[PDB]
Amino acid sequence: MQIFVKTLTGKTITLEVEPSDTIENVKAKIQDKEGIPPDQQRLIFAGKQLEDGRTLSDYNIQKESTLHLVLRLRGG
Amino acid sequence: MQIFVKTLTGKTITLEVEPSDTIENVKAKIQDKEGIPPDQQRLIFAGKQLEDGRTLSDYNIQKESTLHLVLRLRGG
Amino acid sequence: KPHRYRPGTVALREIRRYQKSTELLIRKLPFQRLVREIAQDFKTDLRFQSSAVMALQEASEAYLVALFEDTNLCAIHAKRVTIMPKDIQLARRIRGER
Amino acid sequence: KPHRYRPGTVALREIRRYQKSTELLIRKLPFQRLVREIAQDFKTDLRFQSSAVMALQEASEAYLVALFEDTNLCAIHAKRVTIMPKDIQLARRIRGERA
Amino acid sequence: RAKAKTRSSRAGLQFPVGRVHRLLRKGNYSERVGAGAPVYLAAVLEYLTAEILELAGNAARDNKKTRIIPRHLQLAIRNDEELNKLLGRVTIAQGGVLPNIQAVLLPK
Amino acid sequence: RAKAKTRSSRAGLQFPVGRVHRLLRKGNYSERVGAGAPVYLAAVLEYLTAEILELAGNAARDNKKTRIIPRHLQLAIRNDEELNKLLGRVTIAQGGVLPNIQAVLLPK
Amino acid sequence: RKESYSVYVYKVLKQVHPDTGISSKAMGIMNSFVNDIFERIAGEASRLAHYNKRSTITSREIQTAVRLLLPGELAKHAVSEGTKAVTKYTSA
Amino acid sequence: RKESYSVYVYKVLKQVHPDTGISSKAMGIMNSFVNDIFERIAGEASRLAHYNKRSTITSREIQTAVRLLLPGELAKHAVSEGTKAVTKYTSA
Amino acid sequence: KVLRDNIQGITKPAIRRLARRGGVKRISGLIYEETRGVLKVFLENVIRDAVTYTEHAKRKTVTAMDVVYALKRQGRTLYGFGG
Amino acid sequence: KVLRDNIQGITKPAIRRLARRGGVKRISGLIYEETRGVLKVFLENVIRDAVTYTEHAKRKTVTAMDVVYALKRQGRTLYGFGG
DNA sequence: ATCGGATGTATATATCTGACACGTGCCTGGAGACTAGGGAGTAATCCCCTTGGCGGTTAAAACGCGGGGGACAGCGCGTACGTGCGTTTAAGCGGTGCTAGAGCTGTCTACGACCAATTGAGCGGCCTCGGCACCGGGATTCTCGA
DNA sequence: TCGAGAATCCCGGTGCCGAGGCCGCTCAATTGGTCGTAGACAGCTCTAGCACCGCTTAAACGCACGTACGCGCTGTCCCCCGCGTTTTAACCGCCAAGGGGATTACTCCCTAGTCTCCAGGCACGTGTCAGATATATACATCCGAT
Repeated sequence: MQIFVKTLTGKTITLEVEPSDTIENVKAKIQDKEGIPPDQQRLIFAGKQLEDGRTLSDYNIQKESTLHLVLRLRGG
Repeated sequence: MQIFVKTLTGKTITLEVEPSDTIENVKAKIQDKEGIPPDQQRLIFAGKQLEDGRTLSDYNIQKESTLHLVLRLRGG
Repeated sequence: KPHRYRPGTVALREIRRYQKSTELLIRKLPFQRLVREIAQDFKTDLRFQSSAVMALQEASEAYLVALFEDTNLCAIHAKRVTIMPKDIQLARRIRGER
Repeated sequence: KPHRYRPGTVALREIRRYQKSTELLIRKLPFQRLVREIAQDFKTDLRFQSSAVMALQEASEAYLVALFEDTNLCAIHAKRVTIMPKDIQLARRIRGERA
Repeated sequence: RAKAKTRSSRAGLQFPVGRVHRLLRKGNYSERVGAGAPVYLAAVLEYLTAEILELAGNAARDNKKTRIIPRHLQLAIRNDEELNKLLGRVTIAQGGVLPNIQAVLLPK
Repeated sequence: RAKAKTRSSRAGLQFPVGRVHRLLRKGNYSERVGAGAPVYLAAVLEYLTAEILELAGNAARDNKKTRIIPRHLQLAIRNDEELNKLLGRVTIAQGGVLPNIQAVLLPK
Repeated sequence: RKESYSVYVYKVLKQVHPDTGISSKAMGIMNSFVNDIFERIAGEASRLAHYNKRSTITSREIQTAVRLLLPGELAKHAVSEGTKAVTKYTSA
Repeated sequence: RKESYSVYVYKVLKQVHPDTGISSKAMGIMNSFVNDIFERIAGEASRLAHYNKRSTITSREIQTAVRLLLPGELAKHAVSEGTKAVTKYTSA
Repeated sequence: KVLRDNIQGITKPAIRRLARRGGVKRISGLIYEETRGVLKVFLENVIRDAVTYTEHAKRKTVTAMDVVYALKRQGRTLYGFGG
Repeated sequence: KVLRDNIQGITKPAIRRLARRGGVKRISGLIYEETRGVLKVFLENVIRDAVTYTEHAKRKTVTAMDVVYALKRQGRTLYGFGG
């Protein structure tokens, strides 16, 4: 079960998840392979803002998903 | 009849005048030998401010006089 | 025999009640409608942030409270107990408005 | 056979006369002495340029004239003609000076 | 270079655009000043001074005088209602007050 | 190098001397600013804040409350004579007024 | 070397009233008024420019300051004169 | 990140009344008061600098601005506090 | 989109309960029209300032930081909105 | 040298003339003390501001500009003295 | 004054929900150290200009007195406003939705700052003539006892 | 109603000094280049202001009655005004004198500028108790009746 996380920068990684995994779980996985803090990411799937407490199934994330990621800045 | 005009700069010239000459007449004489405008000079003899309409005798300017001259600036 | 407070007794109670509280006194929707229709004659389209409307209401109520204090002072000066429109005009003159 | 004006006519004549002129109504030397007395409690030695003294006098005259205007308005509002000390206090209290 | 033409001349004004610009720069108002700001401000100042001087001269003419006096200035300013709002907190030296008596004070 | 000690700490103050200095520079008040000016201004602001807060806390305790309310701030400001002079033209949101009834309006 | 607005006030007077005189006190009062209005408008314009996070004072800020400080038809007339002057200046 | 005097006001409140709390509306009002006083004093000091044609604002200008602004007793106490702070800063 | 009267919405009991805060005990019957003429001259002096603040900002929204800065301009300073 | 009791230099005719210019046709006998008191407090305020100005200027002379600034900071701007 | 029903105000108790206070993590703004250089402190100098004193004039202030008008307390009336009630009306609250635009970012072009030279506007000094202040006779105009 | 009488407008004449005009020189406003960056403009996103609906009920409103208060009048007396007479010190002019304001030059030191480092102030989350609300009960006030 692999879904694709497409960032605003045009760099798309290949991420393998589980059907029972959560939105929060994906955030920590990218830190393991890129060192990016989980809280600096804004996941946008199906046009609705994902929430940390929700799983990857509540939004019906089928495989080969184009997951659009927004990156935020701590300070303006 | 020669009297000495001692300026604030410490340079003293030798000026030959007449007993009937005026304070104004001395002012024009220095312009002839130095090119200095008459109105930029403040003549101080015997501690009292000389006036243009007065002569060189009304103040009893004896010969070998230490005439103290003050130079003014057009603008501050 | 029905109960009836003498005139001027309930007025003092209302004075004491409303001089102790801080609640906004004018109805918020009518006030906002009044503000919006007033602004209609300066800019054709306005959006009027809620905090801006709240500030307008607070300022207007404070101004009216002060003006009524001065009107009451004028009324008491005139050896009266009630206020009259000429009391407001005098107060607004000494203050230098009109 | 003494000519006698009714009480009020001379007052109105003085009002019409003194509203036409622009002179100062307070004596210059007493006013300057008052100013120098007032300023003795801030600095021991002050010099008080004559222009400064005149400016102070002009400001005081204008302020007193405006205060008397408001006092007269209060007196007329009280259905009166004479001005009273309580008229001045009400004018200042509304104006924002009587605390 | 060509003969110098004043900014007031090229803007069709009498007030000094250059001097207004210098005053704006040397007033610590902002670190940068737009090019048209001194022109606009000079035009506004000239309009205001012309507006007051017109009424002052009219008052002086009404008073059978050929010079404008602080009294004439005060009369003009306190007779024009739009100027009175501008200068309601301003007292003019040797300006006096307007002749005005409340109606109740008149004889009856 | 040596340990960093803040300007407020070395001046004995609680307000930000550095922030006051930065605001003075970025405020277009003057071209240059002295070293002691931000410290002096921060001290004055701290003293005024303490002066207001003491009265506000006392007024809050008078109403049997452990937190400050705009009503308490209004009461303190309007009850202190000189704070009333500083803030006589300042209106406070949700502050109300002091309880005042003129003695004439009281019943006989 | 003191500098003032006396010459400009005199020119404006000769433009509006072809023959009228100004006493020294009247000229001083005119200069005081000009300085007061200049300071008022410049201060309001600076406050405006700072409120919007801007480092420049432009004709827009001056016009809005004129609108803020000038009551009634005076604001309209001053804005008209200012815009006409600015466009004439930009034309050349 | 926005900037305000909330933390400093809270420290002052803890110093004065250790057992007393305070609300968000009171934070807003206190920030407004601090900003207003800062603006008043800074504007007065800026005016004082220009009147004497000085290009720098120092403790002397701030002190005379405090004297100009604050009323009788508060002006004296604030000048005393500021002088104490200035001497403590310079000495240490 | 068009509002016409909107001034009787400041009802007579709303002018009262504010005159009560001011501290008056008895109110005439013609006070209400005068108090509605006021607060209509007022707040119209505040708009046309708040607008031409929002207009200078090129916004079309009247923020709270316009009602503030229109106050403190009209000679009245409002706290807690707020600068 | 030492000056005292110069507040009486504001004589009764001067106060009457000021009231006449203001437009008062009848004056009570207690007006003069109140007028002297208010004049004294106004003068104290203005002169205190002028003295603190001329003391910040490190001078011993109170120029006209100090009085002008003292009046201007209280809203009573005075034209005709260089301000 | 005195009592007591009736009303409203204030007080003690229980629960209870959300706003306030304390932690944690981080990141930009505050702090440390050295320089260049102009702003301001400081010592002289001159002379404008403010202070003190004096003598004569007289305009203005001070005092006194007669009385007319105005402040002010008194009393009646009738009318306008406060108080209470039943009815109407829309304010207040909740929940949803949408799209207009407030706010933040990336490029880059025009625009204002900055510096060198120059000259023409305006400020300083003089100077002179006419507007203007004062004097006085003049006719007109408002007041007041009839 | 109408003269007596004081105030005021008015119409010449005469002398004075301030506004306006003229001359010069000098300094800052102008012209003309460079150059760094402020914001103009396009793109995009996510808040929130507006618009709608229904439901509950507090607030407004029209009505009716009574009472107290604003007003209008009236009578007292007292006090402020107008006029005359005596006193004084304001005011104008003149003179002596020093002091400190303004200006200039010397210099030194204090602040802006720049880089580098780090820690304290902000965002965030969380938990917990303080004020809010409801409920029952004791107490202070009002006014009608005696």
